[PDB]
Amino acid sequence: IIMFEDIFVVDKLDPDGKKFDKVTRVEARSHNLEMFMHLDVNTEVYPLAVGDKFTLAMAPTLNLDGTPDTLADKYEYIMHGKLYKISEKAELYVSFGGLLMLLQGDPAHISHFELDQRLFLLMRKL
Amino acid sequence: NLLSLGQDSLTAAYLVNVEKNCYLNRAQMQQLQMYCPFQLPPPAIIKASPSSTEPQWTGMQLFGMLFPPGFDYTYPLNNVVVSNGELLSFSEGSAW
Amino acid sequence: TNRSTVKISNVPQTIVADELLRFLELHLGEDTVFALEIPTTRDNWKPRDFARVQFTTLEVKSRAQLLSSQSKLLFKTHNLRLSEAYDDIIPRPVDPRKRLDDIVLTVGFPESDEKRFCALEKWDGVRCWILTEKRRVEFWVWESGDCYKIEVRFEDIIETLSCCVNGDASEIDAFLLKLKYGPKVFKRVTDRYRFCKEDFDFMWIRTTDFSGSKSIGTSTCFCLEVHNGSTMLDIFSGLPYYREDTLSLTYVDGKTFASAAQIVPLLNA
Amino acid sequence: SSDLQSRKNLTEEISYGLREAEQVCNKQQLMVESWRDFLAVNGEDKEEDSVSDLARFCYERQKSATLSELAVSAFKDAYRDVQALAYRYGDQSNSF
Amino acid sequence: SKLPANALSVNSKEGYFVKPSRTNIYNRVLSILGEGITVGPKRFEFLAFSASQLRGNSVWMFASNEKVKAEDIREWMGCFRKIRSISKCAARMGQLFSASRQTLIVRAQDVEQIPDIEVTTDGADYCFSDGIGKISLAFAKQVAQKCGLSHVPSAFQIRYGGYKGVIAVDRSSFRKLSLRDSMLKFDSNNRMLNVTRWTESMPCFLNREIICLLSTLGIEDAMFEAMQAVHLSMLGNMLEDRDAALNVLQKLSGENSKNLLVKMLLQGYAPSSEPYLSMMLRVHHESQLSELKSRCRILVPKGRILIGCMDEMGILEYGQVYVRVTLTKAELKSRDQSYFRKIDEETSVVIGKVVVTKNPCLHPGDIRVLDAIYEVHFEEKGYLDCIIFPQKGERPHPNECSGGDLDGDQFFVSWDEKIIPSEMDPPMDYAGSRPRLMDHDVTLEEIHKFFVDYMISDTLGVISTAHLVHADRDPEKARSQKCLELANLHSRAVDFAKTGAPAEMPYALKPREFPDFLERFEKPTYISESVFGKLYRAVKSSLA
Repeated sequence: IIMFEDIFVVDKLDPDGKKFDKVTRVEARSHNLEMFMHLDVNTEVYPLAVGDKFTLAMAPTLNLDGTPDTLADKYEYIMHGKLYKISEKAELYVSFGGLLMLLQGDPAHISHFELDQRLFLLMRKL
Repeated sequence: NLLSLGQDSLTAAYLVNVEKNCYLNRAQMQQLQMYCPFQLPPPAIIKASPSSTEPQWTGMQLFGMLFPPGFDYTYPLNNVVVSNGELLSFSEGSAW
Repeated sequence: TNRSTVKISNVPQTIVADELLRFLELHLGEDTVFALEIPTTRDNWKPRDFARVQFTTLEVKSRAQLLSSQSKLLFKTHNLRLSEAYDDIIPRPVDPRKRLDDIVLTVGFPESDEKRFCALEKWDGVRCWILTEKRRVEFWVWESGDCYKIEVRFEDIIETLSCCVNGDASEIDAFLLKLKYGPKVFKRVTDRYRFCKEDFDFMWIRTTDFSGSKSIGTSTCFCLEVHNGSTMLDIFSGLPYYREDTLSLTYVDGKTFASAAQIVPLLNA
Repeated sequence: SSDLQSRKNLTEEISYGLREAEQVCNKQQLMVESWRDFLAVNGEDKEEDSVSDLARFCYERQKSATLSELAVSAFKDAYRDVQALAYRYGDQSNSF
Repeated sequence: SKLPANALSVNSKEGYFVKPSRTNIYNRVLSILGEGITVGPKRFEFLAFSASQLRGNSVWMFASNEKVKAEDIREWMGCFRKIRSISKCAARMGQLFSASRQTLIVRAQDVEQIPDIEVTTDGADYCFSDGIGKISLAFAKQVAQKCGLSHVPSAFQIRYGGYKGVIAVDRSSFRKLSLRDSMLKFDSNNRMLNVTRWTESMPCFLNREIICLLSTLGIEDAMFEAMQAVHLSMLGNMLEDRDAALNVLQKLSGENSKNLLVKMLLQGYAPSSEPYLSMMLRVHHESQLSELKSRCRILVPKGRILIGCMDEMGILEYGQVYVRVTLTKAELKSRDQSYFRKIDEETSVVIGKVVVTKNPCLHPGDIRVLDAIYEVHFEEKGYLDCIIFPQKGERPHPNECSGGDLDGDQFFVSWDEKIIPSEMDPPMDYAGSRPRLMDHDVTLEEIHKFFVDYMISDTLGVISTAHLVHADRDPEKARSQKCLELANLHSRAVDFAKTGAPAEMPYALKPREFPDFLERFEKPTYISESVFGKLYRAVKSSLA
C-alpha cells in the first residue's frame, strides 16, 4: 500500500526560528537514495530540530488492501493532498491544502505516480 | 471589473491566505460552510500532532469554496494556481 | 581549525553588536570574545544578515561549534548557525605564548669576523607576534606617538640563531634573525557595530623607513632581546632553518655608521 | 518595536538615515554648471569649503526651483531605503 | 618583485568624491628620480626609458661627466620640444634604444617624398600606409653584406633618424633609398642606418587565445584532441628514435638552422650512448612538457609566422592576398597537394584559405578568411617571406587585425583546409582615445609623474586572464557583451603606453576563480570542462 518509504534527515530550516508563529519549510536529504525534499511543516504543533531523523511514507489510501478515497495508529503527522506538477532527476509537486511539497530524487525511484491523483503523507520522527 | 472585494473582504482574504498556520476544526468549518454555496473539501490535515484527534482544515481550503469546479486560475506573479476549483499555491503579494 | 573567526549565518536586523556580545558571553565563558563585526551595506545604519565573531581560544570555538550543531543557541527567537570564515578580523595569533609584549628590539649586522655584533638603534617596549598560518612575523614599534609595523616573512629569514645578553652561556636571552631581503614597513593612520575589545579602528599603509638615522635600511640582521624562557626554544624552533647551537655575542658601539641620505646602504666617500 | 532597546535602535537608525539622505541631497546639489571646475578630476584646494558650508546649502536650495526639484528627487530616492526599515522592525502581527 | 597597486597611491574617501592619497613610497620614487643616485664619485641622471622598460619598471641612468652630460645626449638624440603629449614624448625619446646592427652612413641628400593613399568610408579614417616603405636591390645587397646574409629578403624591419617601419623590395626603383610621409616621428641630428630583424620563417604555434576564439565557429573538440595526441606520440617517440629527432628539430625551432645537436641527430649512435646528447634531448623534452603544461602551444607544420608588406600594383582586391613561404622537411617529402603549389624547389606557393592572427586577440571579428591566389605578375617581382596586402579596399588588412600597423609586426599565417570559414564577424573599432596636448613644454617633471603613475592602475596582465576565465565559464564565449567589454578594456590598456588613458578595470569583472591549468595554487581551483580542460586532462594522463 506504501509507494515511497525512506528515512529522511533534515539539513536546514528556511525561517530558522523557534517562535516565529509561521509555517516553516524544511530541507531533508534522503538516506541511501540521494533524494532532496522540500516540505512546509508547523513547528509549534510538531517540533522538528536540525539533525533529527524521521521516516516518511506515501500511500494512495489509509485503508488496508483497497478502498481508495488503518495506518493512523503507526504514524503521527498524516496529511492529504494531490500531485499537480510532475515535470522536472524527476521531481514531484504535491500541495496539502496549500502546503507545497517538492520531492526531488531520481527518475527510477519515482515511476508509479500518476498526475492529478490523491495521495497521503505518513511521517514519524522515530 | 467594476465591483471589487472591498476594504474589509480584501484584508480578510489576505489574512486567510497568508497565515497558513491556523487550522479550523470541523465545527467552525461547518458553521462557515453555511454561507459558501459550494460543498466541503477534504480536510487535508489528518494529524497535526501525535496526541491530536479531530482532524482539522487548513485556511486556504476555506477560501477554495468560492470558485466553481470548472474555474481554473493561474497567476505567475504571486504563484497562485487554482485547479478544479481548489487553491493549490500562494506565496505573497496580494495582487490577484 | 586553522583560524579562530567564526561566521554567524543569520542574526536579527534590529540587534546591535553589544547585545550579541552579551549573549555570547552569557552562553560561553566570560570575556571569551575578542572581536565582533557586523557588516553594514550603508555607512552606519544598515547592517547585513550575517556577522563574524573572533574567539580568543580554539577551545571556545569548538564549544561554540558544538552548541550550534545541537541548536542550543537561541538569540531573540533566531537559531544562530556557525560556519567557518575566510579571513581573520584581526591578524592575532591564537597562542598566548607567541605574543611577546614589552621586549627590546635592536638592529645591526655581523660587523666583525669574530662573535661580535653592532647595535645601531635600539627600540624598547615593542610588540612581537608570530603568525604560523600566515608564515610571517610582525613587529609593532612605537616611535613619536604613531606606531609602525615591521613585517618579516619566513622566506625573508635564512637562519635562526639564539644568543644571550646577560653573559651566561647556559641562559638564552637573545635571538638572531639573519635577513636576506628587506622587511616591509607600515604606518598607522587615523564603531556602533564593531566592538574589537581594543583600539583597532585604523588602517595600515606601506611607508618608507621611519628611523631618523635610517638604521633599518642598512641592517641585514635583527636581534630580539627577551627574557629567559624555558619553553621559548620550542616556539622559536618553528622558524625555518633553525640551528640547535648556543652562541654568544658582545655589543659594539657602531653608532658612527649613520647616513641621513636617501641611499643608506652605500659607503661614505 | 518589541521592547525599549529595539525602539532606541530604530530611533538611532532613523536619525542616521536622515543624516545620510541630507548628505546625499547636498552632494546632488553640486550637479550644476557652476561646479564644473570642482567636479573635474584635477587638484582643487576648496574641498573643505564645500563640506564646511552646511548652513548655506539649505538657503541656496530654498531660493532656486530646479535645485529644489533635484533635492526632493534625491531625498525621495534616499528615503525609500529609510521607509524599507518598517519590514525589518515590524512584526507579522502588526495591523498596519 | 613588481610593486603592488596598494603600495602606491592608496585610495581614500575624503569629501563627496574619492581621491587617491600618495604614499611615502611614491614620494621616495619621485625624489630618487629627481635628485638621482650617487655611487662613489659619480651622480647618475635620468636619460630616458624604452617601451619594454616602461612595462618592466626600468629606466636608464647616465652619470654626468665633464665631456658629455645627460642633457648633451638628450639633445643629440633629437629635439623633443615639438611633441606636446607626455606619453608620446617619452615613447619617442625611448624608442631609439633597441638592439641593432651597425651599417653604413647615408647623408640627407637622397630621400624621396612619395605621397600616400587614404580612404574615408562610413565616416571613419582608414589609412593603408602606416609604416610601409620602399627599398631597392642595391640597398639590400649593401645592407646584407655586413650581417652575413646569403638570401635577400623581400622585407625587413628598419629604423633610422627617428623613422620606423618595414620596407619592401621592388624591381622599378629609382635610387638607393626612398621615404614616405607618415613615418617621421621626431627630428634628429643623425641618420645612422641599423637593422634589427630581417626574416624568420619559424613554424607557427597555436596559443590559448587562438583556440579560445576559434572554438565558436564550428571547430569541434575531436580535432584538437587528436592533434594533441599525435603531438605527444611524436614527442614520446623522439627519445628512442633518431629519425624523429631531426624531423622535430627541423620543424619546431628554426627551419634552416645549423647546430651540433642537429647534425648528429641525422647521423649518430644509439640514444643509450652519447650521454651529452641524450641528456640534452631529455631536458629539451622536459622543457617542452613544462611549457605545454604552463600554456597551450600546438606545433602545426602547415603554417608559419612572417611579416607582411604591400606592393605598388593595385591588382589585388579586398579579400585577395598572396601567400609564399619556404619548404620544410614535411613539405619537401610530399609536395603534391591541392592547396600547395610548387613554384620553386625552396619556395612553394599556397592557394588555400589563410587567416591572419596576432598574439593579443580578444575579439571574434579578427578571423578574416582570405583566399590566396597565384599570379605571374606578382611572382615576377620576386616576393619571399612576406605576405602581400592589397592597396585598395574598404579597410586595410592590419586595421581588421586588432587595429595594427605595418611596423614590422609578425603575422600568423596557415594554409589549413579543415577550418570553418562559413561564419564571418565584423571587427571592432580601432579608434583610440583623444590625445592629450599640453600648453607648455616638458620640464622633466611630468614625465617622471607619468613614469611613476604607470605602475598604478596597470591592469594589462589581468584582463587576458579574466577574459579566459569568463570564456571558459560561460558557454557561447566571445558572443556576450562581457567579452566585448573585456576586449575594449584590453585595447585601452594596450593604448596606455601610447596615450595616457588608464584602463579602469572594474571590480565586478574579477574572476575570483581559476581553472586547473594555472600556477595559482593559493587561489581556488575549479575543474573546467572546456576544450582546454580536456587538453590538460589528456596531457596529465599522458605524463602519468
